[PDB]
Amino acid sequence: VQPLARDAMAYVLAGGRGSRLKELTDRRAKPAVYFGGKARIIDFALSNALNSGIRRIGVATQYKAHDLIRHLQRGWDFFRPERNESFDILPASQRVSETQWYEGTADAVYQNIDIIEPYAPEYMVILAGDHIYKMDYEYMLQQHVDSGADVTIGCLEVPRMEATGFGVMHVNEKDEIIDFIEKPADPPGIPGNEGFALASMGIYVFHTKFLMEALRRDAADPTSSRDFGKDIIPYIVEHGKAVAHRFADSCVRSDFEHEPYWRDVGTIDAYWQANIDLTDVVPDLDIYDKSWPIWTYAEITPPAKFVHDDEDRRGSAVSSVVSGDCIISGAALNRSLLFTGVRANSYSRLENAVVLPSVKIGRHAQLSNVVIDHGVVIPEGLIVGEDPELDAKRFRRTESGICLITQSMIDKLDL
Amino acid sequence: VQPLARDAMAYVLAGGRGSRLKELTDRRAKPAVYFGGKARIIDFALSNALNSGIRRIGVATQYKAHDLIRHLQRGWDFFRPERNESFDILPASQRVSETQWYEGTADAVYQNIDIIEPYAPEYMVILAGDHIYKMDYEYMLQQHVDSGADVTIGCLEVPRMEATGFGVMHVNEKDEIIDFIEKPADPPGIPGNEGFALASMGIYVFHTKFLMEALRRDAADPTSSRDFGKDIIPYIVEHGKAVAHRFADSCVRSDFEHEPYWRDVGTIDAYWQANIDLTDVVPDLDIYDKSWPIWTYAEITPPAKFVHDDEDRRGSAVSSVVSGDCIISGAALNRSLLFTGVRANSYSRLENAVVLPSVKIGRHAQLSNVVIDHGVVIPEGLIVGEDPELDAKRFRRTESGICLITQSMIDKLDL
Amino acid sequence: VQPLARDAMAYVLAGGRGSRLKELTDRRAKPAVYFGGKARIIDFALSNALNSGIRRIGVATQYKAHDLIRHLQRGWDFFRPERNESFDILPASQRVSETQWYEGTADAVYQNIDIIEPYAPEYMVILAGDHIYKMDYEYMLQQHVDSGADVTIGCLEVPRMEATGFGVMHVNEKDEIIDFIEKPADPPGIPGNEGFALASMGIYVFHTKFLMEALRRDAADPTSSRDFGKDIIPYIVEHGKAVAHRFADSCVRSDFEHEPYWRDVGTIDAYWQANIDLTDVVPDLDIYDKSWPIWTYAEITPPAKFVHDDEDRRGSAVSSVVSGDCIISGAALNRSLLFTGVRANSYSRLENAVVLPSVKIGRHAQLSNVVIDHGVVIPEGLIVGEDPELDAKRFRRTESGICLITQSMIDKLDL
Amino acid sequence: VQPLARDAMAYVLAGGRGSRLKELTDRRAKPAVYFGGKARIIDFALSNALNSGIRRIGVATQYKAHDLIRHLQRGWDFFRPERNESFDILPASQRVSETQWYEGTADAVYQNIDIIEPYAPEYMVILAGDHIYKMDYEYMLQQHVDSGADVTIGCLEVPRMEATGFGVMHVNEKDEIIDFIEKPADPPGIPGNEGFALASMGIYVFHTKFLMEALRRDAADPTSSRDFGKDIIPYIVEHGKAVAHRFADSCVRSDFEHEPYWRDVGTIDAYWQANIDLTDVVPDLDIYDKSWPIWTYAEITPPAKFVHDDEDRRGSAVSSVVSGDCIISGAALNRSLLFTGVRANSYSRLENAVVLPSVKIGRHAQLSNVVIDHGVVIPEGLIVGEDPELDAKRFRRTESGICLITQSMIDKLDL
Repeated sequence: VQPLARDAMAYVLAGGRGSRLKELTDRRAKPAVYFGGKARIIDFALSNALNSGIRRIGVATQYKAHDLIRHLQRGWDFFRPERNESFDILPASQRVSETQWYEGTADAVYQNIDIIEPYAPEYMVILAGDHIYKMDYEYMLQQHVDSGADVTIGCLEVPRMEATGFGVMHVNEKDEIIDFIEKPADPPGIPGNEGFALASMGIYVFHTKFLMEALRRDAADPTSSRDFGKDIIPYIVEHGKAVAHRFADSCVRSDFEHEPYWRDVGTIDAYWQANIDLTDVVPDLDIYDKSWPIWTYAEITPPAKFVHDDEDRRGSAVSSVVSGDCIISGAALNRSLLFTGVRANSYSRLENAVVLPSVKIGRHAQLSNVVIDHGVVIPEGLIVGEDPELDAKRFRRTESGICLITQSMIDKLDL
Repeated sequence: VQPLARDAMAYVLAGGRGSRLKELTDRRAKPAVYFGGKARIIDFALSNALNSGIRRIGVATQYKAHDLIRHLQRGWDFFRPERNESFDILPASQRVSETQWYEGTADAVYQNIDIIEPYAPEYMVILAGDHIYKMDYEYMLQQHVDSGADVTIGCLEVPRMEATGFGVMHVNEKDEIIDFIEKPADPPGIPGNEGFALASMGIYVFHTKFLMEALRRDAADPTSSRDFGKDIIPYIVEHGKAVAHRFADSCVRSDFEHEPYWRDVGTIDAYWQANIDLTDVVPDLDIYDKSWPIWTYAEITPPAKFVHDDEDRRGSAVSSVVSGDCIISGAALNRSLLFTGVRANSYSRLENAVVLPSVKIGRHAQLSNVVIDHGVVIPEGLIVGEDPELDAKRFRRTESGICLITQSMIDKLDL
Repeated sequence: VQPLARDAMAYVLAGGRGSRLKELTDRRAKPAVYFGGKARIIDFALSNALNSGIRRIGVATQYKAHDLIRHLQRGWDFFRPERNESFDILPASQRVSETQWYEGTADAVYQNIDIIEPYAPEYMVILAGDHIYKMDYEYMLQQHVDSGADVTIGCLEVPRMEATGFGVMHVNEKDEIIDFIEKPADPPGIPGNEGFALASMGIYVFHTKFLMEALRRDAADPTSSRDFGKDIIPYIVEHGKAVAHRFADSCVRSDFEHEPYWRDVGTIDAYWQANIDLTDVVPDLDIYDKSWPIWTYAEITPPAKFVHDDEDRRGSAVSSVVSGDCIISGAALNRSLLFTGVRANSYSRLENAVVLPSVKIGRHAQLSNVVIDHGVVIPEGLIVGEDPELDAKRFRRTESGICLITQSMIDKLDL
Repeated sequence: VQPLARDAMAYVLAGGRGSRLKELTDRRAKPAVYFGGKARIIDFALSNALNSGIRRIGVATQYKAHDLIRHLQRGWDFFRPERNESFDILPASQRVSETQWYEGTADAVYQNIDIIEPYAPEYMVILAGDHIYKMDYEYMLQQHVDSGADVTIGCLEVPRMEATGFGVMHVNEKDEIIDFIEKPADPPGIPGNEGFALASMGIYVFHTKFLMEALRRDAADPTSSRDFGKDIIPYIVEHGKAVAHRFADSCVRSDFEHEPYWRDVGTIDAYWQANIDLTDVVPDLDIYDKSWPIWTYAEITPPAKFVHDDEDRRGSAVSSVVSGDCIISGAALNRSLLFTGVRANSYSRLENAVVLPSVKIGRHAQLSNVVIDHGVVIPEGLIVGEDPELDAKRFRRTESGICLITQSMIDKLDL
């Protein structure tokens, strides 16, 4: 009768460096990266835990975490322990530690068992903090207890050619994991649906007591790189019972989302695409869904403003999404996403632009196919997107032609 | 040495019905009317008290107060008594009286004395809750203390011809009030500067013990209409000492505000004018000023979205202010201010439009010079601002061509 | 799979005057009556709904409810609509109704249908807000959906002689209600257990749309006194399907509670008894339980302090419960419960005393078997509990010897 | 005109080890040590800034301050940047720096200049976060700007023999500092009263721009140990102007505090004494003063409970302070201070005991003249305070007879 989320703790691995996002993550961990206009990536998993009814959340942090920790401290500040709610921020440090960082994703939980055991949750819900997706974890929890599994693993149903870039679960007709393979050149297909392979999401459910014993034996193992995907999980698939849970079963799909939505935004192109796709008439991700809302940190902000309408300048946005506290003053916006605080000045033009918070666009600048980092001041008259070899020498530029622009890159300019 | 605001409490009168605002205040008192894109009228006085350092606030309410009380409960909820802050909502009901409503502005303070005296503030700052202005009440506090006045009155400096519609304080050369005239045909000028008269703002400062003793005499006097402006203050001007405080000395002007800003928005024209002027390139009210911020009730909302760009339709805003959670779908906005949550659909057009929260504009509608009430659903193809005689018959149309449109007006059409 | 409480709105009936509490409810509704040392009575129903996972709460109050509304504003202020939470305070008022009073328990919901319908909850959980008990409403929701009932009713299983003051359900083989009798002088008994009767808790579960329709039918019928127990429920017992849910199946019992706990505290004796029993070594109600906590309004308070220890006076408490902000200054406390903020001075003695917040006990006063109302100042040397005839003349005194003491009574006296 | 606290940023140095508190700070920084029954030491300085009107607070901690940072996250969480409030937690780390450690008190501010300067405060109020005192910083701000000093230094007026442990400021008739000597064996006195000497409170006021330039002067000097007391303060007395502000002018004294109160509880003796003194009839520190309240992290806790009263046992507290969620089960308490959550079981005795949160006293245990660490479980029948030689063998014992007891010592115990 009782929901099992009542007795579960969500534990979010938020130590991801996000290496292939390059300078976008030079001073932030990937879970702290802005997404979608107002939120950060970490907010999806946290909101899934919230919307699912989980009232104890732990977040393990690591690489360049001040920015993530501060966002966590003020967006996620409303859990009250007297109501059996908790939100613990757990950066690798010198606690019982006194040895720098976490040795791996399993160590990120092991080091904080002293936090978990007093709460005594019945179930642990391990989550990757660096993906955008909406999911109701109570489905996973019921499957796990109904199946008698030692671990239940969330998996996407992906066409097997696309599955080559994934950790792939080899499943029988009972959906038991009979093998796990890192990045198979030929991914094992699902029995009876061999065009698709199951791609591990990095979402794991255990009984808390089993997991604590498993972490402890892993910690005593010198062989171990102290990682779920490489050490913990392969052990269970061999000598224990590992079961696959299908994202399509638990994904929360608004009526305006044509398929289960999940994005890794692991490269600059992917990050640009997922943000820019929110400018579509019918986006893949419905940021207007009220049924499974995404909480994040937000401030009371003034509204967006458009000024100037003369022969030579008009402030306007077309096929764009514009956040609060944006002043579009004689600037022409097309197919662009502006986060909070942006200032675009007269005669500047933006096309195919992902513009992070508090950016300033100087007069006469013209930019196409760009990601502009937080707080960048674009100088007057700057042109991006016209000359590929000039843009490549000045900025981080993808093969497909997207330019990521940081303040340090601007600072090095006078051509 | 100590700032006097520590020992002051603000008392806001928010029973004002907004009569000449007509259907706009049929379902909500004037202080609860929306202004500027996000806030409500009452948030200005409240934010003034907060920014000036006043830690105790009471608000007297009366006429259709549910919206007002719901706004105060949800937005002004962060005061903690252990920190010697308080925020009291004081409607009229079955208190220590128990039958009817408040008898007047002074009665609205006298009925709730049992709440004031336990706080024992040294100063009462009496404020009207139905005007838009920014004021640092610390200046008025120290003038009252240093003047020995029984009451210090906030007064606007106004060219005499426009002072004919105000309560006007006839003042001497020490700025002491020697008479008070309700709407003088030829308002007495300021001595030595006879082009200007002093218009009462309805802002009154007292020592608390004097105010209580004065409120009790008024309550005893069965001939009193139980009002500040017409009973109490006319007595102190005669037998006591009343001193005027000039708005210009304490007004908080942004760098981008060309003069002290104060608006009553008492008419549909004044209300339309004050909102629409926020679409100016240089507005008189700088709503982006961060040095004296206006607090209000706000929720996390999605950003604003502009969509469709073909030969028949383009979603976009020009010379316009658009709040969050607005979707401009193939609609063309110009010189318009949209509060939060508006949906404007394909082929619709808005010009000189003040659009309150949650409005839906049907496809192909075209509206010019309008105030659209909260929640109104505009039917497909509706035209306003083309035929004055038809517009006047369907809705409330001002002397100047502004149409106020309410849901009940929309229900009556189709005949 | 999904918890039923996700789709429910708890609607708390908090209009009840509790007239048999006499002077205890003269200046506050019964749901605002303090209980247990910190909380108020309404806090149990509200905490039950919170702990059961219901995210939408409405509370119906009267207009004699300034105390109750202030408590809900300050204490139940942490719901955010963006997270699909809502807390609605619904007093009887002139919203779109003109009249300022609710006709009865059914009308208290009918008048606010315009609030419930936009939320569109799948289920309504109607609760009486004037009882002390702990209950997991998810059980009742699951029974209501699986039984197909038109209304499920929460029922205490009690000996039939004590069922004589309740509304009682006669019920068949499968716990379906075949008849409802109001205070039967000889109540019907359960099949296979005709020694016990099922007495109505005033807790009702409906499918939301059924309830709205039934609430509309009832508002039309002028025979109806506008009540759930008198009108709505008996209607459906006859014409529809009513099923009883037994409190023993969903009561939340701490390990230190020997049976399911529900109390009415409808008489002064019962109120006194329920509070004083908390000073037992093993109380019936475990207020130290963390698994089902009671949320309330609380402030940071200084600790309790006991002072003086000479031949004449000792400040200490024996077999007693003492709250924060309490100074027991040379006073002797035995089997007494002190709410927050009490001051008891030298040579005073309290025994069997339920002492509400902010009470002051003057020196040399001696009080026995009393309930002392909020804020009462006891004069030095007052004796209560030694002279039955004189206590009776001077205070509210029960048949059992408990004296209720209000400030009104204290003032009336020199003898 | 305006209070100067509006333009001030309080900057709290909270890195101190508190080494001569020994095992009491083995895993907590000194500012995070509990004091008074509920608050922690850092809360006083923080509350001073809040009650003084300062709205921007910075707190420098030394990296692995997990208990301190968690305290600030949960307790000091109510500052909203949209209202120009800010509360920043700044641990020594690697964001724009990389040193892993703050090289001194000056370096603790220097490293976070990039946080301070965007706020553009006009004044900096540098505070030591490891002392217990109540002070209104507005008085010190007025004097700093009225006197034109470069630095203004808070100082206590103390007898010279007791000043030998402090940084001492030699004064003149104008209270201008002529020299600063660290720990003078024979301290200079003050003109007109040479029985006393000015001891540095470690509180400094600067004009923000002077301080920034000063911090940049210091960093570029390899001679400097990057310390406020060692380097920057003496620099200015010699070359610039430094002026003494005397605590007695700005200390916030209750009606019941017989002299300005300040403790640095640097020893175990001092810590014990300052806490046990709150058990007095007339304590030096009035923890019941509601006019300069101490804000802290707190939860809704159950009341305190005293149970059992036969000839074998009696649970009671005499001349003691007992916090919430304390259960005194058949335990004898006298002149003891109990923090929240303490459980004392039958036949146990506490005397001259300072008992930190969540301690469990086993049955038959009898402890005298102790400080018991957070969360310690006292074994059944343990005796402390009867054998000085044995107690010294098992615990940390001061010369004066005070035993400090941690769980580690308890675990090492057979005899």
